[PDB]
Amino acid sequence: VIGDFNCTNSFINDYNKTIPRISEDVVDVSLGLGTYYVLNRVYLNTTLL
Amino acid sequence: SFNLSSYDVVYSDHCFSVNSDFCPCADPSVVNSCAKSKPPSAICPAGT
Ligand SMILES: *[C@@H]1O[C@H](CO)[C@@H](O[C@@H]2O[C@H](CO)[C@@H](O[C@@H]3O[C@H](CO)[C@@H](O)[C@H](O)[C@@H]3O)[C@H](O)[C@H]2NC(C)=O)[C@H](O)[C@H]1NC(C)=O
Repeated sequence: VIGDFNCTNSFINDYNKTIPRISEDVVDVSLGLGTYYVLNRVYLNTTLL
Repeated sequence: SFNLSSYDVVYSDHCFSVNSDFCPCADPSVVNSCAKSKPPSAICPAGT
């Protein structure tokens, strides 16, 4: 249940398993995943914390 | 609407937070009890 309205009242099941397919690969950030650029800055050829 | 005068300002004193699934709605199975202090009941929509 998300909202408090009835869009459609047909084709409703009762129960199931619905196991989430959790990925076995952990979050890998060694390539740059999950990072963004600083606002209005360049930071050319350097390392920064 | 807070019915007040033409130059009245309303300010809060104690602000209480609560989760999304909440409503002061008693379950319809409160017809009678042994405490004789039954509160009024009302059906609340699904999702709480
Ligand atoms: C804002 O959201 C609320 C909650 O979804 C809306 O209230 C709901 O409005 C619908 C449409 O009027 C009601 O459905 C009707 O219910 C009557 C019985 O009361 C039934 O005879 C009709 O055939 C129809 O199904 C619904 O009951 C009502 N729910 C609640 C809890 O009040 C409200 O209309 C929304 N307002 C706006 C401006 O979108």
